[PDB]
Amino acid sequence: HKNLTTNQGVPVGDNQNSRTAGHRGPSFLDDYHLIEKLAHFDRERIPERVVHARGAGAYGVFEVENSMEKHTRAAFLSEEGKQTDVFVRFSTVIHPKGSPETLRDPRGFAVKFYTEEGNYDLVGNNLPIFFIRDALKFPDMVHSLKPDPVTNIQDPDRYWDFMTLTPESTHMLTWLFSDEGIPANYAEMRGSGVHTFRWVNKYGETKYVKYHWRPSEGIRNLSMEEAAEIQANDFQHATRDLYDRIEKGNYPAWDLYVQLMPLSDYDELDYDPCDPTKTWSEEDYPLQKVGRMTLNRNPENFFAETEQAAFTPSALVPGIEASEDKLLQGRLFSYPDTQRHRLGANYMRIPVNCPYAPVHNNQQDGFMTTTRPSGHINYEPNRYDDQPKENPHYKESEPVLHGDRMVRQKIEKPNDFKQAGEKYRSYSEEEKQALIKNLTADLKGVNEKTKLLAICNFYRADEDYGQRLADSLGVDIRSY
Amino acid sequence: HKNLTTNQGVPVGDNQNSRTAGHRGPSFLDDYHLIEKLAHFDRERIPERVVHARGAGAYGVFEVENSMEKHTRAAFLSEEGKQTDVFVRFSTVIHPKGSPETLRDPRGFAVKFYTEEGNYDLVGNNLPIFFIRDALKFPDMVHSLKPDPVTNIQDPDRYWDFMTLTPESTHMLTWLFSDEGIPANYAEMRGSGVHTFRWVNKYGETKYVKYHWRPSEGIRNLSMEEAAEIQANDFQHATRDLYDRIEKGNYPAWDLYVQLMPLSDYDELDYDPCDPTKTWSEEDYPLQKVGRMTLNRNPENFFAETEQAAFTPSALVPGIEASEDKLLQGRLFSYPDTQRHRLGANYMRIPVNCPYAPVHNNQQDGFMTTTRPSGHINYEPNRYDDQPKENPHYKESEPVLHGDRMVRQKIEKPNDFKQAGEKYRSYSEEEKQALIKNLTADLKGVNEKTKLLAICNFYRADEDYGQRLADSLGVDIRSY
Amino acid sequence: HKNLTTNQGVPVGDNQNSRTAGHRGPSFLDDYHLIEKLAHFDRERIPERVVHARGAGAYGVFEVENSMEKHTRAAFLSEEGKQTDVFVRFSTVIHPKGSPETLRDPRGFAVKFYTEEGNYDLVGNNLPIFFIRDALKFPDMVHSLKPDPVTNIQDPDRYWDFMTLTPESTHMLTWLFSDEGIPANYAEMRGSGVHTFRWVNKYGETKYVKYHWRPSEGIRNLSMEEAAEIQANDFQHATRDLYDRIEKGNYPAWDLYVQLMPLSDYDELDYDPCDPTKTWSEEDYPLQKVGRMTLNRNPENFFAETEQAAFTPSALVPGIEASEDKLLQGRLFSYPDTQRHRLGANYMRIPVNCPYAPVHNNQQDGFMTTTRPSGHINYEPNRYDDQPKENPHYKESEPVLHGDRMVRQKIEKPNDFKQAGEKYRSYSEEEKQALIKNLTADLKGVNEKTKLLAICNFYRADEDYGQRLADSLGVDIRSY
Amino acid sequence: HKNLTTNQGVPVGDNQNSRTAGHRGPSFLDDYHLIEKLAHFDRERIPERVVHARGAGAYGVFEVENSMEKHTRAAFLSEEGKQTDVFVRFSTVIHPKGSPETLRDPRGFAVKFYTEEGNYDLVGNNLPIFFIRDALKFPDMVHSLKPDPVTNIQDPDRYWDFMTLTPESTHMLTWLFSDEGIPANYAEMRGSGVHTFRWVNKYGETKYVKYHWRPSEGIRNLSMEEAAEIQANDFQHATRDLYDRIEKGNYPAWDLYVQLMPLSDYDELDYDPCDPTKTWSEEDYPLQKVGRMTLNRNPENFFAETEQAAFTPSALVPGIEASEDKLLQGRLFSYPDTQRHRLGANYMRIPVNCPYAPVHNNQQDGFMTTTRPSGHINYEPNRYDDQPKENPHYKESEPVLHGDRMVRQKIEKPNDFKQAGEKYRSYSEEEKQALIKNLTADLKGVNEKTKLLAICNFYRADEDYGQRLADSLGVDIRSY
Ligand code: HEM
Ligand code: HEM
Ligand SMILES: Oc1ccccc1Cl
Ligand SMILES: Oc1ccccc1Cl
Ligand SMILES: Oc1ccccc1Cl
Ligand SMILES: Oc1ccccc1Cl
Ligand SMILES: [Cl-]
Ligand SMILES: [Cl-]
Ligand SMILES: [Cl-]
Ligand SMILES: [Cl-]
Ligand SMILES: [Cl-]
Ligand SMILES: [Cl-]
Ligand code: NA
Ligand code: NA
Repeated sequence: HKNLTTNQGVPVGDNQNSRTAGHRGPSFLDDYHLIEKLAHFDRERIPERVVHARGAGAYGVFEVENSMEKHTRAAFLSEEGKQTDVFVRFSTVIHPKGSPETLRDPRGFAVKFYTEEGNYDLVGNNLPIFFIRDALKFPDMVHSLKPDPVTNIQDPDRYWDFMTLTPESTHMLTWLFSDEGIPANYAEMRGSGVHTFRWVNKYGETKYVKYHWRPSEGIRNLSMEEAAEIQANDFQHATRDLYDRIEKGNYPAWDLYVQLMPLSDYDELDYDPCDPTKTWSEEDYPLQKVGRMTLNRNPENFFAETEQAAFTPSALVPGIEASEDKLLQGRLFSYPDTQRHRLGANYMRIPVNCPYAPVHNNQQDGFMTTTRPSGHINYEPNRYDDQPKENPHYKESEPVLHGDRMVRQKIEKPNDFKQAGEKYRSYSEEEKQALIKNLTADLKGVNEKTKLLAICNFYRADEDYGQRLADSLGVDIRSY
Repeated sequence: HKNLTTNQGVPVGDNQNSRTAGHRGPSFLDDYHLIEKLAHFDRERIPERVVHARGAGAYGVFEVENSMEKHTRAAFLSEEGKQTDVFVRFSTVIHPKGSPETLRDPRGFAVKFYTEEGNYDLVGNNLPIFFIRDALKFPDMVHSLKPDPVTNIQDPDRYWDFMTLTPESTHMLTWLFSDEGIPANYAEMRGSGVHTFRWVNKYGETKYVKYHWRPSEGIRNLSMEEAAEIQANDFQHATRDLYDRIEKGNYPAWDLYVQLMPLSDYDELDYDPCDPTKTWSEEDYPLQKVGRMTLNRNPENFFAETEQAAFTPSALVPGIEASEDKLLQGRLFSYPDTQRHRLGANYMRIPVNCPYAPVHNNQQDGFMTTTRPSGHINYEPNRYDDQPKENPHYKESEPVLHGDRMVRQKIEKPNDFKQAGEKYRSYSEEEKQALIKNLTADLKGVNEKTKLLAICNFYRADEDYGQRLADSLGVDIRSY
Repeated sequence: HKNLTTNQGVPVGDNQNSRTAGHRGPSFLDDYHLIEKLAHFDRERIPERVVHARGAGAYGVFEVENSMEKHTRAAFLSEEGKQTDVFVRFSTVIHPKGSPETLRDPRGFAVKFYTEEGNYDLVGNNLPIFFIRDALKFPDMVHSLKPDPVTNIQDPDRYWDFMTLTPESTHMLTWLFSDEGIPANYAEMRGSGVHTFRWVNKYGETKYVKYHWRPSEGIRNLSMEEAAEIQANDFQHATRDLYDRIEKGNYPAWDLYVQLMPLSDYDELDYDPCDPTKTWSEEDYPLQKVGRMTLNRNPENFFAETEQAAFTPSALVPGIEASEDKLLQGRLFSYPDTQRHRLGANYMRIPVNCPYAPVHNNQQDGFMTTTRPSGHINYEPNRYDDQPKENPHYKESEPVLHGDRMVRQKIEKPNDFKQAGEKYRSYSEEEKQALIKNLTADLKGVNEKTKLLAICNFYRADEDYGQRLADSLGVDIRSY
Repeated sequence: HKNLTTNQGVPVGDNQNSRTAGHRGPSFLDDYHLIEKLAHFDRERIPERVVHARGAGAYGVFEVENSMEKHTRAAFLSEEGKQTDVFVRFSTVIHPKGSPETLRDPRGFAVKFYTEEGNYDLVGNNLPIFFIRDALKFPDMVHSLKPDPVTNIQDPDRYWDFMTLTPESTHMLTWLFSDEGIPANYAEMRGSGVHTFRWVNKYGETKYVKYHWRPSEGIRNLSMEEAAEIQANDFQHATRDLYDRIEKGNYPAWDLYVQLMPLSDYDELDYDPCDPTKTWSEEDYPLQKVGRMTLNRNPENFFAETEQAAFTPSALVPGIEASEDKLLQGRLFSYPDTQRHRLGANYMRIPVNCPYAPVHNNQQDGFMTTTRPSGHINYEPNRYDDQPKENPHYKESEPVLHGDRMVRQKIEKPNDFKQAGEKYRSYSEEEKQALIKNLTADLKGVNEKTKLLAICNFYRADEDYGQRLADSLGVDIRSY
């Protein structure tokens, strides 16, 4: 048995009635419990994520099967059997908190690994590529996809205008308009690092790496009609499903695979291996098994732990570094930047975001300082041997630059259509039909000129792809 | 033709490519356009409304048919034919911003009247009563209705626990679990002030008043199964419907009626006329027509205008005052309190929130001071005749207090069950069946003890009501 | 020996050099340590207190000498020898952080008592009265005293315009323009609760109380010329003095006295005993010793503990209640209100502000939730006997109301000049000379009309007071 | 004559009394004027600048005498006689907002030019060099100089520990401990761009440039004893002096000079021309006159205009670009980053910060959106010819990179002592004496080892310099 108290720790005599002039009269200003309780209620909400606002989280463990020390000095990957705690958030992308989990969208697949050498965030999506290859375009892309800023309703004519004029998007769209555009839930779902990263071993040798997560539950998708049926009955079925699996002891898991590529392979490929609109052939760069992630614990509080969770691709650990991927480069900045605003300058002190590894540095103050700081020395260099010092054992690599000059210039070999064609051809006939059907429902009402440009882009990917789409949209393209 | 610029007004040479070390190398910190554009994108979002987060807005005009100067000095109501601009936001209640408009919930009905004597906000709902009668209980109620703080899913067992132990809620539930719990859209919908207010005429005479909005489009509701059918295909159908009506010139409208009651009738009744769990008889206190509100203009920008709109029941104008209703009394505080956090200390300067009437006072500064302030004098009293002075012509009334002590104590004659029974008996058989059906779906999974207490509460309202609900739930209540 | 780390817990390899294109080239965006470190530095600052921004804090102990249970049920006062931890902040008032401690001003004297029944804040000043008696005037008074909003320099012509037109200020000014307007430091300084409060014993009997703190070090003040001498060489001498005393083991202390007055004495006094422009006679209502407060510990971190400290007069504990004082009534609201903005919605979780008594309630969420919340139940009433419940043993008293109407109307018996005269006459000749000298230096440049009105006010207090001031200003007052 | 109103535009009937239970009773919650007025008062303050918190601003005009088109395409410099409006803020550095203007510090000298091709900020200081040459060290430096985080008092032992271990500081200190460490006021003061920048002409030819501002009022400085004497009587004398000059029509002015250096001179020098611890010889790179700035208008509102002013070295205009200076590079990021936090995401809409040039881009929303946005298109590329487009005429240069790797590594030729010695020798004997005197007063209490290292650093600058300092400190350095 416990007292209800104010935040001052004074027990509350009456949590039912305001303080009034007699039993029915107007309310008095001297009602500290009322004001305090209303004032806090009034401040419960914080800004949602600018994208991936709808989501769900869970904790678990990652266990190494095959040490990766040949290729990366990353501590968490150093030994067979090595276990690292994780927190994972899954999400949709475009619509706000509260929006349905039955909509078409990439799904987020964000994993925080609590390593001995710091927190490592792998901030992935289910699909292995992206729409654009430079961060400067991200707000444009997002704005085009988001609900129209007048009507508050998402409009195909807006995002198809942007996508058609951004033909590097063609490969991504060829995945997103398969039925994998609507995963059945978060468990029966693929995961992908998307970007090429750099793995650096104990000799300082670098390889390019890509990450893949393979669901123990298998991949399952929803047709447009299956999605609608679920939407009727539950706008939050994926969030429900994840919680319930875990609660009943049916823990979902994913195996982690990598592909590895020598840096030297750049110059021989017909695409840039750091263009995130591209995948790497699994024939030429086979999947290699690393280990397994099992999710086995729901959070105690959704707001404190899932809503306040902060991931960043720039949360890298020794042995794992960014590539030159220009999309990735922008992300390094944008996540902690947005998080400082969404969560506060001290967001890294929120329990879910805290490292297991020790934190010692000379930063200070900021809104909501709760950590009991002490000491006179908040500057380096200083004369005190016991104060925190740099540690050159932990320097990052020094990647070679091939450019002469600071430039704003697209990558060479953009090759916007080829892989999109390859992917189309890899689809079964059923999958090809679903693709075309899903594309047609999206494009049928879009401006004619934009519609034609979309057809042309998919025609450049593959002539059958393009023609089938044109037939299904009733567009005669013979004259071109 | 225009340049794309930075916020510094410098034309942008390249809005496609980040600045890099050659065409494929990593990105440079000296890229002001990239950082500025990503930084602003990163800060687009502000906190959603703590309740009523999902909603839609429109502008229109209110026109007086019958002048009300006999009963209120309110300027906007003073003359036949007098037109006043309005902004209106409609909303659901519980779920966040992106949530479906097909869920059961009261609907918000908030009207901002831009009057010559200031802005008047009539912050209503469709349904004419409320679940509780004291503001101290509002965070409890909301917390019980909101998604469970662990699962992120709304749970009938949680809100039913609260509602059953809060039997003043019995009348509201009797309305909410009719099919009016899911209005077909925002146009075909009732509006209510809910609270009793005080109207004060030029002689200082006071009457109690209640407000009612009657849709020109008629009231139409959705069954559970009709709601699901819509939800399958559109999670923002009401928002769509409102915009589209207005866009095609099919302007929705509502006629404003009041009921007026002498303060001296308090003793003539078996309920407190300022208990917002109660309605007033339309036989005894007939509806009197005031005028008509027509919505005829969509906003230019949803975020700037609808999302940032701020209403408060405390935005009262001379002649229109609060009653002693304890629920209302807390609302007077909570809305501007939450708005200062949600929108900033200067939220009253956001264009939609600005009065048409002049503003002059001695307030200053605050985040985002955009108004070009000037002058040396920011204090009153002062020696300068041309500086703003109080105007005793605009004093409010001095309501009589019947209590002689500061107390926390429930009102006399709570009478929690009677009007609920009256409302039940007023329903057609079809409506009664829908009520029972809707209640049974909601209650069938809740804790047995809580389930029985619900039945007992609705039994106290009306024995048939109760028994029918018990039968439908399979609960044998013979032993009691 | 410790590593310098990022906030992710990764050891920093180089805390000296940014990451660049060769040894002298421009900087790269992929420098997480640089961006994280700069970004936190960039966010160190929070808003300063709107008033009392300059100040210093310390911890200590309060020990009861005479138990007060006859007059108050306050737990911390219940018996002889009982010790309670305190935190105390002293301050100036008007000028910002950084401003000199040698300026004229009241000094703040804020004491936070960490009691077993919750935190009790006695938010005092050195001087025992105030300039105004209604909180509605506080922004005006402050705005008049603060630096001119055009020039950023405090202007006597401004605050004298306000004070002269606000003659209830006459008593306060008669204290503030003695040399006690500049205490020598924070240790050799009076403390005052200022307001009358209500003390309520276990039988529910109420008395009016006033609080007084008497320095073990004695009261010492600075002349204008002694202040100027110190100001030349140290703009933080009081903050220095406090810290150094405590560091040397020379702990400053204050004895707590109260005066106690029956509520029934209201009606026979010639002033309102809850007018905070009034003191009570120490002959008629003698000082009664309660105990002693010793300050013996400097904070570990000035920002975290002294800058983020939050006191409110509404932080009351059972047995100690507000009076009807209209100045106090506004303060009950304004402190937690300003704190929510200055510090965050969760400021009560900042360690210095935390109670020693348990906190359990149903509030949730808010920016920077760091407390690891858990559980499904965040609403009351609920069906769970182990969840926090109200406890009616802790109800507050039910003060009698003498008014029958909601009014805006000055108190009866304002008696603006009498006690000012009494205070003037109580001064030694030396003190009277200092008063006149200090007033003359402040008034000599102000508008002639305002200057006359000031003279007139102090003349109404005492004719010698007024004439001496007029002579010293060279103002001929014969025609009046 | 005007009414006092609420922010709702309702006239205020009584700005003197709170609303109470009779003329002497407690206060009612239903007092919207009181709560609104207090609540805004409670939110007046925003965070101060993390450095240069104390300062003063003024508007004026810059007029070109010699067009610079041969060296830079900058529009504002293109024609003889061309006038551009400016806003200028001057400041100290270390202590907070209310702190004295008599302290030792660099002074800030920040100029915002409202040009036809965007706002150009030249964010200078009076002194022409800086303590450090890499932004990664800035928070360390600042933390060492700032008041101790325990005591809130600045401590020479702290900043001397940092400076001695950071010997690149030796030149800066040799300026700052002359009497120019305390300018007499803001008018009789030097100004400096400090950094080398890049000027780019219409042919794309680049030169290195340095800026210098020469006061029409001449340079005047204060001895330690003259500073103390002013401090006694006025803690804001520079702010006062600026305002009063301008109010009287005695407008202060500065002539703008540049030095220009070919990029190819890098190899011709014994220091890095982009090392901001270095000046360029005026013999070898003579001062060339550009024009004159006159300050002639005080702001209307100190908070709205001077306090909310935002300057950034990254507010560059076509023809004026950053250099590779690593100190400057960090600044490009840190100003807008801090400003977003200090002022809000939309701080560029605060009137003083607004460009005169048109602003058109696809950014949207953010706290306090007051600009009336409209339109459906917030993304580029788009199909609409009339929407804002990039303009390749406004591309920046493509500086050549000499490094082939991403590195963290000090510049070559740091040459930490030489120019410090040159500057010492350039001092008159009087100035040398003042230098030594000022240094000795600062060093005499610091840790002996730190003290010795300081002496050694200044000895390496110049043996006389070092020996004189050692003698004056009573440190025997025979034996080194
Ligand atoms: C330039 C490209 C991109 C930018 C600028 C960007 C930006 C952002 C931002 C600002 C957030 C909000 C972060 C927060 O509030 O914590 C976010 C969330 C997220 N983004 Fe991205 N994003 C980009 C590309 C991608 C890519 C390629 C992926 C996957 C490969 C991705 C996956 C995610 C995920 C999963 C989240 C949610 C993290 C969470 O659940 O808390 N984004 N993004
Ligand atoms: C103690 C009882 C209540 C409290 C404390 C309360 C509190 C609040 C708060 C804090 C908000 C969000 C405001 C904002 O973010 O701007 C809100 C929104 C709202 N409430 Fe209530 N409320 C209560 C009862 C009611 C009642 C009785 C009605 C109708 C009679 C109602 C109708 C609304 C509406 C319509 C909105 C949304 C306004 C809009 O569209 O922007 N509420 N309430
Ligand atoms: O990116 C998306 C998401 C949903 C629908 C269509 C597209 Cl292109
Ligand atoms: O208040 C609500 C809202 C939706 C469903 C049920 C209840 Cl009680
Ligand atoms: O205890 C109960 C329960 C349900 C209906 C009637 C009664 Cl009396
Ligand atoms: O090593 C030192 C120290 C101080 C002065 C001169 C020298 Cl060479
Ligand atoms: Cl650090
Ligand atoms: Cl706030
Ligand atoms: Cl005001
Ligand atoms: Cl609570
Ligand atoms: Cl921010
Ligand atoms: Cl843009
Ligand atoms: Na009429
Ligand atoms: Na006793």
